[PDB]
Formats: sequence, structure tokens, C-alpha cells
Amino acid sequence: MGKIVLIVDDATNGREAVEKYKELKPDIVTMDITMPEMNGIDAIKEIMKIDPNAKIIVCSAMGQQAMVIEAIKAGAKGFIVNTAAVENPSLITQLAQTFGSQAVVVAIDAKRVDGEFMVFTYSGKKNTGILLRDWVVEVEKRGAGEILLTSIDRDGTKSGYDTEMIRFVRPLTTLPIIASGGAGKMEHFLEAFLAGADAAAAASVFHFREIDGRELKEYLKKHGVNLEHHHHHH
Repeated sequence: MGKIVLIVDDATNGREAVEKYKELKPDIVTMDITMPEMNGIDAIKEIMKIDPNAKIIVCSAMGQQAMVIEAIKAGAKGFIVNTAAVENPSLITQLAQTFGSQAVVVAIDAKRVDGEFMVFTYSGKKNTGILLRDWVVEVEKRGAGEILLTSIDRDGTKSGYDTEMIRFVRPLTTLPIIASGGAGKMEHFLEAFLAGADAAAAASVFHFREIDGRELKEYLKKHGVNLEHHHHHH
């Protein structure tokens, strides 16, 4: 509702992402480290210095346990899994028990196929056959901290978030839902929140100067949408 999430993939330099955090100033930042060449953990240190109270999330490659450890040392609070967690749900349960359920994020890239919601793995390239309904229920029971609802059909459209998928997922989970895909203008953000999303992620709209970060924050304020906190300005 009132949280902004920035997505920095391996294709963007860590220095660039840090500069964006200064101007935009989001609440949550997701950075990819599966390609060490980009100095992912180095950027994580930069985010902490600018705002040590930020929620940093790190995406690790399947099988890099020590990589997850380093990301935590950098000040990360949460870490993400996708195809690995789906193939072996036991990993999600173990991760919650060890570092706290709130630190494990289960990401699901989904599409509408055969008249039912179906999960896709491998960056949404290949269908698994697992139903979106059944997977979401399992993720909650496993102790997943949060769930990332990604719409592959809407990704890159920039014509509004997949409000259909958002509403459909909401009744099956009591976790925070991070909606990703379709974000092109301020109107799309407001729609996604009404659909029951807890936070909205956007990367393209910022890098290409499509939406103004500061004006976006003002928009949410005007509608009376904010988290339970105390405001003090002079």
C-alpha cells in the first residue's frame, strides 16, 4: 500500500542502483548476487550506509549456501528462492527454522494456462504443472516469511499490475504479497494496492524516467495511505 520496492538485476551496475536509492528512497530493495561480477554485496553495504534501517533482500543462486551467509553479514534481512524452493519445499521449512520464517521469501512466477493458474520456474520459461492455489497454501504452512507474486503475462506490458492474479492469491495466504509486473504509471500502483497487494515493485519505470519517485510518494500521501507510524515535519 505505502511501500516501494526497487528491482536491480545483474544487468545494472551496483553503483547505479545505490544512486537510485538516494533519490527515490524506497523501503525495500531487491538485489541480484547470482552474478558476482556486479559486486552485489558491495552495493548492499552502500544501501546500509545511506539508510541502515532499509529492508535489504538478496537473491542467491541455487546451491550457494555460503553466498547467502555473506549477504546476511552485509546487513541483508531476507533472501529469495524460486525454482529450488518449488522442487524441494523442505528447503523453505529449514530456512525459516534456522534464521526466522520472516527471512525466507518464496517467489512464484505464474501465468494463466488452461483456464487455471499454473506455476512456471526457470524465470517463467518452463511450466511445472503445480497449481498456483496449491503452491501458495504449501508456502504458508512451510513458514515462508513473504510471497512474491510475479505475473509473466503482465511483465513488460507497463499497462497495470495483474490485479486478477493479485485478488486470486490474497484469500489463500496470510503473508505479505509483493506484486511485480505491469507497473508503468502511478495509476497502476494504486490499482495493485486496491487488489490486495501489500507492496509494489518497479524497476523499468524508474531507470527510464517514466514515473517521478518524489511525486509518487506524494500520491500515496494524498490518498491517506500510510503505515502505522508517527509523522513529524517542520
